[PDB]
Amino acid sequence: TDESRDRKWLYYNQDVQRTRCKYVGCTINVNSLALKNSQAELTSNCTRTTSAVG
Amino acid sequence: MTDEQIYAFCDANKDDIRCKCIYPDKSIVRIGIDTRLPYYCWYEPCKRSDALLPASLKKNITKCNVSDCTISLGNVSITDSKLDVNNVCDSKRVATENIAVRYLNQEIRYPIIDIKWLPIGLLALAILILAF
Amino acid sequence: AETKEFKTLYNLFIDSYLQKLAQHSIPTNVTCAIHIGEVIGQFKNCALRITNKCMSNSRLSFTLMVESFIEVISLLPEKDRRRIAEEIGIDLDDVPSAVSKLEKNCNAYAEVNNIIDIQKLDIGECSAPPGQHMLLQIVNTGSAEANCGLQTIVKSLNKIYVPPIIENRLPYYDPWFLVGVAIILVIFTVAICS
Amino acid sequence: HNTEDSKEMIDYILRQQSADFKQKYMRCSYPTRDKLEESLKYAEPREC
Amino acid sequence: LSNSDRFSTVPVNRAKVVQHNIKHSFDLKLHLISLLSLLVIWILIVAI
Amino acid sequence: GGTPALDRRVQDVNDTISDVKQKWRCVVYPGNGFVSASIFGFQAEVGPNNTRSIRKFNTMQQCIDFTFSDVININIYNPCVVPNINNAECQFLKSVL
Repeated sequence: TDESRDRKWLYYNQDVQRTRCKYVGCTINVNSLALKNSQAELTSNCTRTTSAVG
Repeated sequence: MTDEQIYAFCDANKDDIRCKCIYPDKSIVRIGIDTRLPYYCWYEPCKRSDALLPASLKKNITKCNVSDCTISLGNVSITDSKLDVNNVCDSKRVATENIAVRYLNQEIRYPIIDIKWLPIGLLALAILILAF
Repeated sequence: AETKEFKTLYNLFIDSYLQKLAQHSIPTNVTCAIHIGEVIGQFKNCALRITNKCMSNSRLSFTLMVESFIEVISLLPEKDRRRIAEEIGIDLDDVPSAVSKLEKNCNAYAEVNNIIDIQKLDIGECSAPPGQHMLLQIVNTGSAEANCGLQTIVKSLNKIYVPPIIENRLPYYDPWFLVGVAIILVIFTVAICS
Repeated sequence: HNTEDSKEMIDYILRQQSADFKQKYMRCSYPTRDKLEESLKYAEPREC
Repeated sequence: LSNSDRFSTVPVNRAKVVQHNIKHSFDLKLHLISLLSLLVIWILIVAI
Repeated sequence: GGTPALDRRVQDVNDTISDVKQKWRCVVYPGNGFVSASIFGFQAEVGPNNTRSIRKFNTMQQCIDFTFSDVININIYNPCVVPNINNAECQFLKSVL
């Protein structure tokens, strides 16, 4: 159930059930990332865990 | 071990601390229900490392106090900079300006000229015969 | 290049506010999002930090924001801290657990949801001491009114004057003229001696 | 089809089956008492 | 936990990491270079 | 520079808990000495017929010892849930929390 994925690869029952589901998650989406001598870091630690980071 | 074996073992020994939140007292379950906090998210035997849990308990603990926050960037183009998308939604604090140093196992290149220079260099020495 | 963050008043305020939000973090059922159409960065050492917090309790959000702001201006001179305080709309003599003028002004964003939508963003010049970078933050929170307070306080702290690092290095272009003049003048002195 | 009549017909067909069919293919629609207790212990639907 | 293996339970002596990264690294020999340049200048100006 | 060195091999309960009400907090009980408390109730002990009875500590030292040792609080007594009496014990637990 991804927007990038083409819907010809799912049955119609899967296609109609694709938009009505709930995603309680924590996501990062970047459409484009051109790095020129850069150091990108896309971390998402999101569920409540130990505060201290090793 | 399989879920059925887990159930059989824990029914054989219902007082074992290893299996105490798979089959907790109704008191704990209803305290958790009446607090709007499911018991498996805070009850200590569930948090125990050696505690044995079935598939259902695991896949319900995996949704314990999970937030719903998303970041949707577009066309990002950075030069000579740093990008730090954190999207952090919990008590954990990201370590800002924490320089992560690794072991640079650098391999030192040596000043070895390509030994194809060896004949030509000899020719250089040879031209001393022009000065004799 | 792994460089340290150049600490600056608004950066300290934002980080203290974020730490206070994290240490009072509470689960919520509201969806908080950041949507930036374009991000353009073309200047060196222009660090960008997109932190997505969101606390549904906006009253506690302003409480922690005012507490962090007070702790920040605890090092400024008395006249400057006070004048900046009336410029923002926060009074030191009032307890942080009280509704201030800034909160009243920013309540006009209660109806809108806690989403940060930027059509296009570009990072300007970031002059930093060598070994450090100027870091810019885009912080979301669980209410657009807490966001209102956040950007207004950030702008007020940006209004101060911090001396800039001036670059004295000349622009570099391939100097064949110098070696050419050297060769020509070597020929000249050879002719002069001869 | 996702209409009311289609859903009623689906339920009718699936409930007019024999015991063997319900035991082999429809164990999810007829959970045991233990699974009912486990679902009562939880908050999400049993099918999750 | 998609980056759980990159963090170490034991404390990390990052100062020792930097000391080792400097110990085992290329050494620009500015002392030798400067001495050789001074010798070259003295030989080309005074000796010759 | 950077963050201080961390030893994850030693476990801290306060690291995991992000809500102050969930953390166990020994408090003064006017009824009998001191007793542990939290949003889930008071730490209890096994009764003769698998009943729930709250432990009583004569001094803060015993509460500090028992609450924060390596033992696990299997038994939890909540006056607002288990008996559903909603007596002065429930109000006391609400005021403490």
